[PDB]
Amino acid sequence: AVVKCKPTSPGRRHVVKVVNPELHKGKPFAPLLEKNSKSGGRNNNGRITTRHIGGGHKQAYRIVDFKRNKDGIPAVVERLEYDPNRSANIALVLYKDGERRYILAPKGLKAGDQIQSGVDAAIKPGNTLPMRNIPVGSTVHNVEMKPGKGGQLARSAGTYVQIVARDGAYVTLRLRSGEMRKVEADCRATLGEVGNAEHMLRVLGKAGAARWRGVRPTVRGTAMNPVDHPHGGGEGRNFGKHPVTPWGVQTKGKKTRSNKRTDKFIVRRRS
Amino acid sequence: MKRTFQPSVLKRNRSHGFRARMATKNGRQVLARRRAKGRARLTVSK
Amino acid sequence: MIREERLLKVLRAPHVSEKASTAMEKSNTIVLKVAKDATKAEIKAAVQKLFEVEVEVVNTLVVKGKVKRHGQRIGRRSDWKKAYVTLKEGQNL
RNA sequence: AGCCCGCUCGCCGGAAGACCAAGGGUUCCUGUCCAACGUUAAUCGGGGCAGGGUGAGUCGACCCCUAAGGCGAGGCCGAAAGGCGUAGUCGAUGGGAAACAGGUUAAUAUUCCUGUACUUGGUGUUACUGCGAAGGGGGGACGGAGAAGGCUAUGUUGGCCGGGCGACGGUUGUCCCGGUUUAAGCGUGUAGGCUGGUUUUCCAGGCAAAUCCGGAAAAUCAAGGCUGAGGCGUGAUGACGAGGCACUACGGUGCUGAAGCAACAAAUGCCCUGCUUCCAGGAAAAGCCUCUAAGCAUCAGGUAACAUCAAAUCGUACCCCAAACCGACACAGGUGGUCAGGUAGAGAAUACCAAGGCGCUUGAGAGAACUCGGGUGAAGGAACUAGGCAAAAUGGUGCCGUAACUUCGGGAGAAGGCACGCUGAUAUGUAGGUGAGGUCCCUCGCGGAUGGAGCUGAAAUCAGUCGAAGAUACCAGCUGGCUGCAACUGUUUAUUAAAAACACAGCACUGUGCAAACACGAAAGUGGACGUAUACGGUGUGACGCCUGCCCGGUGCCGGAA
RNA sequence: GGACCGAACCGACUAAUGUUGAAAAAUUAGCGGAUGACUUGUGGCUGGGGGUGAAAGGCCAAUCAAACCGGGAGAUAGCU
Ligand SMILES: [K+]
Ligand SMILES: [K+]
Ligand SMILES: [K+]
Ligand SMILES: [K+]
Ligand SMILES: [K+]
Ligand SMILES: [K+]
Ligand SMILES: [K+]
Ligand SMILES: [K+]
Ligand SMILES: [K+]
Ligand SMILES: [K+]
Ligand SMILES: [K+]
Ligand SMILES: [K+]
Ligand SMILES: [K+]
Ligand SMILES: [K+]
Ligand SMILES: [K+]
Ligand SMILES: [K+]
Ligand SMILES: [K+]
Ligand SMILES: [K+]
Ligand SMILES: [K+]
Ligand SMILES: [K+]
Ligand SMILES: [K+]
Ligand SMILES: [K+]
Ligand SMILES: [K+]
Ligand SMILES: [Mg+2]
Ligand SMILES: [Mg+2]
Ligand SMILES: [Mg+2]
Ligand SMILES: [Mg+2]
Ligand SMILES: [Mg+2]
Ligand SMILES: [Mg+2]
Ligand SMILES: [Mg+2]
Ligand SMILES: [Mg+2]
Ligand SMILES: [Mg+2]
Ligand SMILES: [Mg+2]
Ligand SMILES: [Mg+2]
Ligand SMILES: [Mg+2]
Ligand SMILES: [Mg+2]
Ligand SMILES: [Mg+2]
Ligand SMILES: [Mg+2]
Ligand SMILES: [Mg+2]
Ligand SMILES: [Mg+2]
Ligand SMILES: [Mg+2]
Ligand SMILES: [Mg+2]
Ligand SMILES: [Mg+2]
Ligand SMILES: [Mg+2]
Ligand SMILES: [Mg+2]
Ligand SMILES: [Mg+2]
Ligand SMILES: [Mg+2]
Ligand SMILES: [Mg+2]
Ligand SMILES: [Mg+2]
Ligand SMILES: [Mg+2]
Ligand SMILES: [Mg+2]
Ligand SMILES: [Mg+2]
Ligand SMILES: [Mg+2]
Ligand SMILES: [Mg+2]
Ligand SMILES: [Mg+2]
Ligand SMILES: [Mg+2]
Ligand SMILES: [Mg+2]
Ligand SMILES: [Mg+2]
Ligand SMILES: [Mg+2]
Ligand SMILES: [Mg+2]
Ligand SMILES: [Mg+2]
Ligand SMILES: [Mg+2]
Ligand SMILES: [Mg+2]
Ligand SMILES: [Mg+2]
Ligand SMILES: [Mg+2]
Ligand SMILES: [Mg+2]
Ligand SMILES: [Mg+2]
Ligand SMILES: [Mg+2]
Ligand SMILES: [Mg+2]
Ligand SMILES: [Mg+2]
Ligand SMILES: [Mg+2]
Ligand SMILES: [Mg+2]
Ligand SMILES: [Mg+2]
Ligand SMILES: [Mg+2]
Ligand SMILES: [Mg+2]
Ligand SMILES: [Mg+2]
Ligand SMILES: [Mg+2]
Ligand SMILES: [Mg+2]
Ligand SMILES: [Mg+2]
Ligand SMILES: [Mg+2]
Repeated sequence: AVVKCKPTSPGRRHVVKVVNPELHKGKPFAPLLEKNSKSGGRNNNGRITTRHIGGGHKQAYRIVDFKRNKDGIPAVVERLEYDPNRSANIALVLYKDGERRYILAPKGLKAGDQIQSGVDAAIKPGNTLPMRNIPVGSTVHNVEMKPGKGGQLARSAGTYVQIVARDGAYVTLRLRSGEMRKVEADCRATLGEVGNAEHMLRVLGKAGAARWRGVRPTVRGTAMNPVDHPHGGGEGRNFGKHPVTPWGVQTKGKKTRSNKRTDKFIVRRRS
Repeated sequence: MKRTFQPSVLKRNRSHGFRARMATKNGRQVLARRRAKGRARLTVSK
Repeated sequence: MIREERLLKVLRAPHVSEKASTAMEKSNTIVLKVAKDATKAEIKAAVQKLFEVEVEVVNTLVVKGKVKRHGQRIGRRSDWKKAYVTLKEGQNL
């Protein structure tokens, strides 16, 4: 449910929260947790290589099963959980043999639902099958790009892919970007859309709320001195150059894709 | 007012101590220069 | 067993002072200067062998030497180990 | 004058007191000296010289364990130097056994002594006996906010004990002064918190195995277990103890020793790593518990009791809101953590005090101008000035009352008004809080219910009363109107600029299909991200409201290709 | 609750003083924030055309439109 906060203070006036009462209020499932310490966007040279990253809340990593390779064995959804590491919610599932795993929570999935993976699985949300065994036209998520590698496409809240065509060893997918993409038919996918579609209706409302998520402020190039950025300089507000990145590449329309290796798999670019 | 020198023996030894100097070829060159000059004290090491 | 060769090197001198004197006639404790690297176990063994007395316990401390000038010529005196040796009651030295 | 002793005075007291870590290193204590040092003198000193002083199984380090991070056998990469990184190995600011009270030195003390404890390990017995890991599972193990209830530290008063009976009017009493302290440990398992328990059978899970954990299904029983402040008992026929007595080497030693209770108030401490709630979703590894594998088989090993031995080494003085550390100085500066009494007070503000510590290492006079820091001011009241700069003023609590405008929250403490001390009565102390004895019950205990002595105790009204003045001191909003800019809280030119600048939530364009774009890097790699287009990067704009017009010639970008 | 008033704590808006200072940036009286985009201890990482920067060319040991130290080095100086 989307909830607007009352304006009892200026920082609260524009806040819009996504309140989901179904999410587990307790602590996560300890065996599937790992530590995940922060980078500040610094690499192993200790240099900032991605700007605007730093601080925010400490977060434990939940081991999520993207492979969904435990075939033939039914699992029941124990509960839905908040996962700080991604936009989707996750579901703790219990296999009949006693194994517990986390999965991306599909739209509609609730505690008590039955899921299964493998070729003989039913066509129901949360079920994972090779796309060979999924009807053309189906909506899927958590789509593999290479057989056995684990889902890479359509994992973010509310996202999904459409299987538009099957032609031989390959299926054609329409991605959320609009891109038409070929993928091996042996690649697994999970039926349904990723849950938590209301994620995009959130309004942070204040500067501080971006800081909690480990985002540091962006300084405009035009606010800097020439020595710092191509846009820097001027007495008053001046510009008078084509917009570029801090490193001088045009940043309004110039295409940067350059991968001849994977060009063959792209049926049609997003635009 | 807070001045620039805020002593920590641990930090001193880790930054400038004998073993820090021996760790790299440039550090070893420092020691060679200091021996050649005939310093009574090669490093901050106590 | 600690070699007698070793035991003969560890005790260096009796330590004379008001505190040492009071320790002797109040707590039956003798104060020794001992080798810097002497352990409590060695000190005990040495006193029992060389002074022929029963030792209850040894306490030890390292005294840091002072800096002393000698006609505008500075030098640091050696650190030395002091031992408070508590003798069993009835023993005398 | 400055040292010592004494009497008085003043100052700090959430510190100008007491203590830790750090940093320093003998500055500590005693004797001695006063050349130099000390902003003066110095008999004094953190100065000179000599001697002394630091005592640990339990405090800390070392040690076991890991975080960020470092190094890194092989390895991958690189003209060389080297870079990165696997197995590993280091790395605390975090996890991991155990001691308290009293006494004592000129100078150490949870270290010495006295009393009373506790922990871990090695041996040897004795009894019983499936032990065994580099592997599995559990645990360790974790956020913010909020509110309570139960407590204690602690305080106050009474009682009790000892002492006093007053330089000046009164003071044998409803009077005055002082004391009324006692630990860890051990036993008890409470307020309260959490959790169903037990026994079978079966099983695609936990890299193999498992009796362990996980899963499934019955049966059976419902109170079993776990945790837990404090209290009470013991520890303690002890210790301590106001004083008194005997000696003084007038520093202080020796001997003895009363009472040692209760009520009430009460933390920011404890129960509480709890409970409730929220989203931003809150280390690791070992110790510890448990499971088996290979292996070992009346052995080793395990468990329990008893005995015995061991527990090394290094630190330990002294300074820390500083004359000993960082500031060239005995420098209005800076410096993390702990403790925190009384009266008034909401309070860790503030005033005055306590414990405790100090009077700031030049003094003596004088009482001009002028400068600094303050006090008061006739009449006027912003006329001052760039400008009300500075000053003056406002200032509390309760109740009444409060406009435009508004995003319906605000604006608002708008504005403005009234009351306010003390005494008495209601009521020899009220409403409330606390709660004893008794009584009865009981699954007889730290139990339940009633009971309500004693203790504590607002607020109000009425009547009186003193002053010029009762929020009397310290403390403690000036208010209102029009308007530019920026929505807002934030950020910034350490050291002349705090802003209208930066950021910001929000908006848009654009790139990016994952070995992503992009960035650091001759590279390997790494960040982006253990993310995946509801995502990520770049760029501009800058809440919100109403909106965002025309131009593609120029420059760029995108696309086409004959 | 980047809510309000207000100590600690963090800042630094005004004025006076000080300017061979008590101080190479402070003192005194007022002032802003004070549950947060807060503040602070310990340790760690980023290195010089490089870092880091809620962006002031700010900061990188009292030094910054290119740190410091040593070297090329007695640079060169139609200038004093
Ligand atoms: K999430
Ligand atoms: K910006
Ligand atoms: K510009
Ligand atoms: K820069
Ligand atoms: K500009
Ligand atoms: K400018
Ligand atoms: K005196
Ligand atoms: K004098
Ligand atoms: K050691
Ligand atoms: K204890
Ligand atoms: K000590
Ligand atoms: K001092
Ligand atoms: K005069
Ligand atoms: K006020
Ligand atoms: K204004
Ligand atoms: K505007
Ligand atoms: K400002
Ligand atoms: K700025
Ligand atoms: K044009
Ligand atoms: K054009
Ligand atoms: K630090
Ligand atoms: K440079
Ligand atoms: K420097
Ligand atoms: Mg960014
Ligand atoms: Mg932005
Ligand atoms: Mg600028
Ligand atoms: Mg440029
Ligand atoms: Mg202009
Ligand atoms: Mg122009
Ligand atoms: Mg360019
Ligand atoms: Mg001892
Ligand atoms: Mg010792
Ligand atoms: Mg020597
Ligand atoms: Mg004087
Ligand atoms: Mg007080
Ligand atoms: Mg030290
Ligand atoms: Mg000396
Ligand atoms: Mg002294
Ligand atoms: Mg003199
Ligand atoms: Mg001296
Ligand atoms: Mg210890
Ligand atoms: Mg390496
Ligand atoms: Mg190698
Ligand atoms: Mg280690
Ligand atoms: Mg530590
Ligand atoms: Mg002392
Ligand atoms: Mg908490
Ligand atoms: Mg009490
Ligand atoms: Mg508090
Ligand atoms: Mg001490
Ligand atoms: Mg002085
Ligand atoms: Mg000072
Ligand atoms: Mg501070
Ligand atoms: Mg005060
Ligand atoms: Mg006092
Ligand atoms: Mg005068
Ligand atoms: Mg006046
Ligand atoms: Mg006047
Ligand atoms: Mg007048
Ligand atoms: Mg007037
Ligand atoms: Mg005028
Ligand atoms: Mg005029
Ligand atoms: Mg003013
Ligand atoms: Mg004033
Ligand atoms: Mg009470
Ligand atoms: Mg105007
Ligand atoms: Mg603003
Ligand atoms: Mg502001
Ligand atoms: Mg400035
Ligand atoms: Mg300023
Ligand atoms: Mg702008
Ligand atoms: Mg606030
Ligand atoms: Mg600042
Ligand atoms: Mg001030
Ligand atoms: Mg405030
Ligand atoms: Mg400029
Ligand atoms: Mg500087
Ligand atoms: Mg240059
Ligand atoms: Mg040359
Ligand atoms: Mg020259």
